[PDB]
Amino acid sequence: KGGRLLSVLLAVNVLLLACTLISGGAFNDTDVFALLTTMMLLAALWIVFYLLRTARCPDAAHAGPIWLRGGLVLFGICTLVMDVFKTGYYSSFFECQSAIKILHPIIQAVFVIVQTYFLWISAKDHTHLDLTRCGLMFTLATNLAIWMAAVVDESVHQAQQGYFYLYPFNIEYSLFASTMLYVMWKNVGGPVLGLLLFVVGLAVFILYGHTRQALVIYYSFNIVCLGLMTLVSLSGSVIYRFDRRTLDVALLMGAALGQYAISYYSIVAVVVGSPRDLQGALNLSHALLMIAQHTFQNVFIIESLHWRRRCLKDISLFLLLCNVILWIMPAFGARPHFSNTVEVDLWAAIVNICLPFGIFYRMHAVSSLLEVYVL
Amino acid sequence: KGGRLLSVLLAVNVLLLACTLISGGAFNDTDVFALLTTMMLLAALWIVFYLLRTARCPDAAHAGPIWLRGGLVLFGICTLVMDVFKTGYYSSFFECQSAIKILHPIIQAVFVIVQTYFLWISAKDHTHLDLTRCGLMFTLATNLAIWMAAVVDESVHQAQQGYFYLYPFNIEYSLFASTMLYVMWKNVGGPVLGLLLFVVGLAVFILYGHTRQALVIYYSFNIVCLGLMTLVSLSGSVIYRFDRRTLDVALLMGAALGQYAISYYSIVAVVVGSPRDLQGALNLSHALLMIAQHTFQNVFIIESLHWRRRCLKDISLFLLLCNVILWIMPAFGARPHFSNTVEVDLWAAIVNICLPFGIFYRMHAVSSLLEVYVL
Repeated sequence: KGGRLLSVLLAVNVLLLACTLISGGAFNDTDVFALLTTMMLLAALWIVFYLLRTARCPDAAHAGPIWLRGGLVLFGICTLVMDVFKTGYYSSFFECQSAIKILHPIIQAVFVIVQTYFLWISAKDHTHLDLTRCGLMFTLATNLAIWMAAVVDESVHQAQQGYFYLYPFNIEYSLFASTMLYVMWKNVGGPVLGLLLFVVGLAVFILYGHTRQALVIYYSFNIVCLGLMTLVSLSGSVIYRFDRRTLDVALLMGAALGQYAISYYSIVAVVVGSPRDLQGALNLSHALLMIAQHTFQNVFIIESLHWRRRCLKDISLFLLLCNVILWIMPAFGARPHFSNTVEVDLWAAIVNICLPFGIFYRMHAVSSLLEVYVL
Repeated sequence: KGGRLLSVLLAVNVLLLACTLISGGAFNDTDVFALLTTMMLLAALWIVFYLLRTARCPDAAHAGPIWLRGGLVLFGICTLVMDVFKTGYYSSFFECQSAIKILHPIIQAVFVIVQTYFLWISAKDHTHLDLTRCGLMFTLATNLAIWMAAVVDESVHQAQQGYFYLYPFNIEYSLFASTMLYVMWKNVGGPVLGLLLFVVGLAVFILYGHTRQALVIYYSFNIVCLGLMTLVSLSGSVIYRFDRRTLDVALLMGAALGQYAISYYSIVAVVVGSPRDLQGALNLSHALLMIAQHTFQNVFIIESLHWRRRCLKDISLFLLLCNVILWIMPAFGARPHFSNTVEVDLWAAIVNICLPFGIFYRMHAVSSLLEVYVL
């Protein structure tokens, strides 16, 4: 109402202007970086304004769980490293007069630091409601603009001193910061089975020209990973009948779209291509199990958030480490993986949009499972 | 909760499977039409099941305004004509054994008829909550799947007896049916200035190789069209200070994204191209006025839905016909219009996604303005 409604119009207009200019390169345009820098400083200038204006603010579950801030800080450090490498390679290829190109790393780092500190300190459950509402939503647009900026950049990344140390963790940072700003804007007025999966999950990462068996080892572990989660979550779904947070549900269901799309694109490619090798069947089973475990785990968490009881503790403990080993490969891995052969045929654009949502989903899942385990 | 939550997972899975298969042609795939037909019949089979199961239902502003059903029926008739032309040209080029190609028109027509009648009769503000919730959301997926099917089809339409009578009104039908199903799912448990614009708006449509003045006449009328709306809505915004529905706001703001994106893409193209002719300045002014009038009208409607008073009656009356003449050109016109020259350079894909939202926005606007005028 009023300023609250006006802020969204300001947010979408900044976003829509950015989104149009994000795809400037495909139109056959480096002016996007200048726009990206401009919104970063102004958002940062509001943050530093707020960091001293927060004294005026008569502040006051709702404060935001620890995992949010932890992931925020971690991915902020990752963005710091990313922009350090960026400015390093820019200074290595120092020739063009354009400065916005080298300013974007520095301004991005400054923005990351100030936003991280501000979100860390003020996430706890005021005054200047007109400016703050227009301030938080403007910062929301900046995170989404740089997110879609990075998505396009790595999508077209295919085809000297930076050693191509690309870190898509900035995308994960933008989503983590966006939800943290969202919640603040809303209040303006024997489980040892998972342990064995840690070693084998890391061993294949250490292990990974590839052999036919190497694909099987990677897929078989993944298949038995989701296959176990498909039935323990189903086991958790049937035991809840014995013992019978809007944004949490939206984030859980919403982030699941990332894994749904890649799996659905995988099964479509598998059936259309109709391969005869075991690789196609492995892909089909892996994607189907991914979708099934995602749906069942989502239902389990949604129902949960609304001796004997130790049974549900073990599976939640089991899925806790099982999810973590499922997050290592996306966070640290290769998007054009050898696992997908018929899908890459390049589909990296689909992977870039989708994988961070799965990474986002994993962090929400483990925190939710930990939340009900201690309860 | 429970079946209500399970339905959305069913809806998105059908949608996501469809969305992946919607873009099958670009992957270098007519199996999408078979999938489109399959979900249509099953959704239709639920409708005819519901049309006799509604007797069991103990039914009971919330019933849905008249404009929704009216647009639904109109665009359903348009879809009937479209599929009639489709099956006609298919029977004209009758050679391939594939039947799904010719079945899709007939099944689409049957689905349109049954869905139109069902939405017309049961939109009024039960039993079988498990099936109905999974039924409405399944129908929601079918409308969105065919919407994105049509969007891609006309996007790639560029480059004998059907005479290419393409009717994008099916897209408008899908959005109209989707919101009608959405609201049902939520409740499971001197203004003569506009008159002059009618003639000039139709005259240019009758008038429209083109001349330089022809572009000016088309743009000047559009500029003075929005320019008047930019200040009367502003006039309506300042008089509301003298005299000081969630889904309505979302639809109004959400449908505005269509006109925002094309205008924002226009201004980006205008400034980047930097043309010297009056055409570029006309485009820039037209798009800026579009964005400004959209924002101001949205704010005016949002505030409104929450002698002397005759002043706001006239402007709402003025915008009533002013919006209508602004809906004729998108509903009946050419997407690669001569107005955009630097933008087409082909950007028809952007136009196809965006214009129906403006058409949707216009219908919501006129109904809302009529709603407050009678009040």
